[PDB]
Amino acid sequence: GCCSNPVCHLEHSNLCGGAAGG
Repeated sequence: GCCSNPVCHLEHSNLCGGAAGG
C-alpha cells in the first residue's frame, strides 16, 4: 500500500522494493 504514496515509495524504498510495497 505504501507504494501508492510517492513519498512513501521513496522514503520506504525497503517496503516498496521487497515487501511488495504493502
